[PDB]
Amino acid sequence: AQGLAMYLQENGIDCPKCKFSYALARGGCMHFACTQCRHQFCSGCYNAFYAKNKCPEPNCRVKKSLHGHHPRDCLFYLRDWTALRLQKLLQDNNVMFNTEPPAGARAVPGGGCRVIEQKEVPNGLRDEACGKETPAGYAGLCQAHYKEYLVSLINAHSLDPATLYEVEELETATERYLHVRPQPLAGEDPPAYQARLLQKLTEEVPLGQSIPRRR
Amino acid sequence: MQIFVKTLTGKTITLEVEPSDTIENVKAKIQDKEGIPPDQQRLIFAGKQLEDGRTLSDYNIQKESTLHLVLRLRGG
Ligand SMILES: [Zn+2]
Ligand SMILES: [Zn+2]
Ligand SMILES: [Zn+2]
Ligand SMILES: [Zn+2]
Repeated sequence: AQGLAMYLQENGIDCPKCKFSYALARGGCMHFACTQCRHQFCSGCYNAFYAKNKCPEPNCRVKKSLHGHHPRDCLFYLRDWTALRLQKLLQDNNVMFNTEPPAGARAVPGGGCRVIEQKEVPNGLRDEACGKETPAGYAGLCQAHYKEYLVSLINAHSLDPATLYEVEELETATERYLHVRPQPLAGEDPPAYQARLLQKLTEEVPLGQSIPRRR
Repeated sequence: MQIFVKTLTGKTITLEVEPSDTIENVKAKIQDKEGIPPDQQRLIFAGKQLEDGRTLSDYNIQKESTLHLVLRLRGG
């Protein structure tokens, strides 16, 4: 139950540029801006957010937008997975996770998800429970927040989402990070082609460098 | 700001956007996450066909809005 209590409690967030420490207020998007040095970064992977036409990386296909470049294990990508497949990554690696609410849990005022958000109310902000529908087996969280929780475990244990990619996802990933559209070489059958891509991806493209890990 | 894109299959993805993002930019993000070329993408919002040169704010597309993705098919 250790993993969930940590996700639920109030978390820190640190600017990767100036290192000022904050308390994370949930409810906004993944784009953060430091109030101390104005640096823009992703809460999921701590990589920078560039203004349009400011990105230094070459062969950038989204150069004309505000964007950052996120690694394959950032929440930016993993939030699109089903809860089932995120659970699989954890199960394949023998990481326990919660499916039921905490032991002696306290009831939530209205209904729905217990995750406290700083919400936008008329003429300001207000702390309040998520309140979205909580499916059975989602530990008392809503769909999106439950996935966030599973992703925190996945990141903490340095698990590679690529072990679960279908060949199409490998090709999409190869093109994103190596800028080449891959294809089967002659004589290569589909199982060999898939395995080749998973191996080339593993060894050339590391998981998030700035995602905090456990030991 | 976050928005959703769903296909008729029911598969839904979440994109990070700003209101100033062009429709072209949004197709480029879908390509990044899904591998689908922009030339094969048709996006619809509230029944309106979204045109490449316009922005999300042109169509009054707010936070948490859902766009619909339909693939395009062209003859040889
Ligand atoms: Zn800072
Ligand atoms: Zn990120
Ligand atoms: Zn870039
Ligand atoms: Zn929630």
